[PDB]
Amino acid sequence: GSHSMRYFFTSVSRPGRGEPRFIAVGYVDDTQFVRFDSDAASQRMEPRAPWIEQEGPEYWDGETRKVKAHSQTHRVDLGTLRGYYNQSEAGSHTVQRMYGCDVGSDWRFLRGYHQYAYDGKDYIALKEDLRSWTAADMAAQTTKHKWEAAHVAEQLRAYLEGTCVEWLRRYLENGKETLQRTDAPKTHMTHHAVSDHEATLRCWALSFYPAEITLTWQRDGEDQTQDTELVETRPAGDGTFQKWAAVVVPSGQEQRYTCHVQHEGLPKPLTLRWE
Amino acid sequence: XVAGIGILTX
Amino acid sequence: MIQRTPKIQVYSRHPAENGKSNFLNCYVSGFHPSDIEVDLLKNGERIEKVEHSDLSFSKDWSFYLLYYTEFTPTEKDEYACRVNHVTLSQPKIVKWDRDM
Repeated sequence: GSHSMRYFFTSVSRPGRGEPRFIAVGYVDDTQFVRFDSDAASQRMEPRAPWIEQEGPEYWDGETRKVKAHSQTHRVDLGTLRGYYNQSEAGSHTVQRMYGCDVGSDWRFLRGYHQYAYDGKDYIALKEDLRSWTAADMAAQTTKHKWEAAHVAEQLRAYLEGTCVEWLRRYLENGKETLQRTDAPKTHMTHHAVSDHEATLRCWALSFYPAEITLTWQRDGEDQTQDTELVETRPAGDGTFQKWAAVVVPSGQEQRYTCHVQHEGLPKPLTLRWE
Repeated sequence: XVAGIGILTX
Repeated sequence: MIQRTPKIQVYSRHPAENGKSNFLNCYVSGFHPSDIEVDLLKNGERIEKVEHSDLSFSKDWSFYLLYYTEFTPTEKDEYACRVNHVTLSQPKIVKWDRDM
């Protein structure tokens, strides 16, 4: 299957209360593997998955150096953007940056990403060609010009097409037992009367990896999208995911309904019926 | 796999 | 500025079986800004030993966090998640229902 590596960075100002808090997290696919938290005691990049603990001190020292530099850049950004938007010094603001790369089933580069948000809205993003920038408004155009002059896109392209892909492969190899696995969903259905003339049928998918899944209900083969309660796919806390989909069935009509499950770990999609 | 280049102030 | 309300799901890691060890989860997602308060409750009382995941966010920039603690469900004990956020006029309580 395809794979991805992503790093996510959040900095939040707290005027009067010291430096902004900075949190970095790194993922391969849907598995977190590192963190940094400016408020924590270690002041180091830390492992958050067992497979990465085998990395040595060279690795951890280097990642710590880099993430500290990221922390400083983003602290400065909070001040610069406060100025660019003519905002008061009293309020808390947020900056977010995400970057990373995708590869296909052949582990070859598919695409690269680098984007930046201020107070939860797009600020500046590298376009798919990794050569040009989208800027959200007039403030952002200024940053675009600074980053054009400093040839940032060329640097990021080299990272995204090169380093990121090489390391994603390295991590996939080194963490093979966790990262190269598929856990097919374990499925079941529940049935609960809501009255004497209706019942809820809930179709469950549990303990699956990766998180990507499709769960749908049909009635006599017709999709029931508008009448299905579908929850967001949610972490179990153990590296697997969960999801369910429910429909309210008039009593006596259970046989009309089918639940359809599609997941990488299922060679053929499943069709479930209450019967 | 921390980018070491391309991460500049706004 | 942008403010997005948290979605809230309270649920167990494993299918609940009375008298068997498990984890109680409260997953909060789709929110902005990131400042949020999440407690897990047992019979209305705040559970003290609650951990949470490291702050992360979705493609749309909205935040998500998993709060979790060990628990052993019974027939009679009640669990819930209580969430406060700038978007909420009062804290939102979601009760744990073992089939949700």
